[PDB]
Amino acid sequence: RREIGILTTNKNTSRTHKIIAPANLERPVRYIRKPIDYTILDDIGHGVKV
Amino acid sequence: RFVRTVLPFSQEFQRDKQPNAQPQYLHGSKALNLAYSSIYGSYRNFVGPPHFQVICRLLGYQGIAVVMEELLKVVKSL
Repeated sequence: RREIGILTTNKNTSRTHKIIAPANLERPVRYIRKPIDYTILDDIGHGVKV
Repeated sequence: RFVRTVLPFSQEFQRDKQPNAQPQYLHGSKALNLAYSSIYGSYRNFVGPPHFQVICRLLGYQGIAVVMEELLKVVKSL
């Protein structure tokens, strides 16, 4: 066993599941209407105010 | 499966064919000797899983190790 052991290395094979669902499932978000807002980019770069 | 090469590449070397002893020292009788040599006739035309299976048992871990180590030396030399 010592003599054959010289020619061996660990085989990196492991077992897992076909599908693993995430720890937290994505929460379904309700649709809420909101108007067109032209100020939402003012804090990005050199913005300009009304 | 492995099979033998073509004639011009077949590197032959003379084998010292053993003198035939009495049947009792082989399979038991002439009839049994003939029967068994026919049985094993199938295995002479290739090298495959059954041959490898036998080689494995008969050599054990130590025989395999030394053969592998020596095959490596043949390869290193070539």
